[PDB]
Amino acid sequence: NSFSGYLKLTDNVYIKNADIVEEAKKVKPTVVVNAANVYLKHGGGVAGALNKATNNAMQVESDDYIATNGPLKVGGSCVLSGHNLAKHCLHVVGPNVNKGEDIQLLKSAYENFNQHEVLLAPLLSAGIFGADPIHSLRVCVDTVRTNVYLAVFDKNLYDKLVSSFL
Ligand SMILES: Nc1ncnc2c1ncn2[C@@H]1O[C@H](COP(=O)(O)OP(=O)(O)OC[C@H]2O[C@@H](O)[C@H](O)[C@@H]2O)[C@@H](O)[C@H]1O
Repeated sequence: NSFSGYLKLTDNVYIKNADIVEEAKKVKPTVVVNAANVYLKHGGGVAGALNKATNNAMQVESDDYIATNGPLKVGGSCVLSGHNLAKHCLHVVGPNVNKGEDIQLLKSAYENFNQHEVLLAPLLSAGIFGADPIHSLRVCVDTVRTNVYLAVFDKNLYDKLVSSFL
């Protein structure tokens, strides 16, 4: 869990302009967080980048879990293997705002982080799921009590998040 180069936003939330995959390779964290959907079908954002970095081992494990146990709930999570990226991957489902799921469920989604002392994580629902990134960051800061290291890959977005936090 060696995090370096992060900006301190609050006493327990830190942020860095980086690819979450590269950070996981360099930090070797106990938990990396994936922004998932309820079927753990890993798509065009963080999820597909994590899965590719595991040479599809994440998708095979995910398909098996879902076939055996059923889909997650929006706002829910499950802990699976971190493969070569981390010890554990916490798959969390934020609301899909573009499809009319309730943005209030973003608070439930972030509450999952509180079961883990330290996490490398992305901003939930702020990419393919269409939530406002600044709002996602505020919900994270207000909800999460454990230590969270956020990795934001796009520089223009990182800059806009940091400044709105002045
Ligand atoms: N490699 C990356 N590293 C860091 N941040 C990234 C990366 N790729 C995207 N992001 C940023 O992570 C945040 C989350 O974006 P998404 O991964 O698209 O997550 P989400 O909005 O929750 O959508 C989830 C949906 O996308 C699919 O990948 C997934 O299977 C699910 O259906 C966004 O701010 C996005 O810009």
